[PDB]
Amino acid sequence: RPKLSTKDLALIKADLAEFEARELSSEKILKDTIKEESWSDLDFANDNINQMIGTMKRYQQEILSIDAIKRASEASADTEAFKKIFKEWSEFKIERIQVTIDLLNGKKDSEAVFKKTYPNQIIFKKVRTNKLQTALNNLKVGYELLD
Repeated sequence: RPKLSTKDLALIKADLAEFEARELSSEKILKDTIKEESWSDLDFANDNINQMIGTMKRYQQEILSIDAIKRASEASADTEAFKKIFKEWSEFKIERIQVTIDLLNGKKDSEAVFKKTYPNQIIFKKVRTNKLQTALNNLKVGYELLD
């Protein structure tokens, strides 16, 4: 009978926090690079952003690969629904950083894909994050999303 153990809840909560912190660092590097600060040329941006994408992807996969996350469809309603929404939330947040660094390298393929895949980016952001909060809440993980 697959259930989210206490350890699993702890790992989720720890991982979310680290994942949002990486989101926050990408943001600073991205702003400094758009603004063209002297320390922040495009090699600097690419080296650091690439690191943060991979770190972000690890947290995402650590979470996605908790046994009751993998077998979410045979677990409580609240658990399944957490899986689905954190997958869409985490994906968008990562791809959005990928696109922005792409753009700063004058690549446009991923923005085109991005707009096609997220037709309504603001409603999509507001919405996936609102339902992530509520799914967390329901799973009794006292984590307040930075947004």
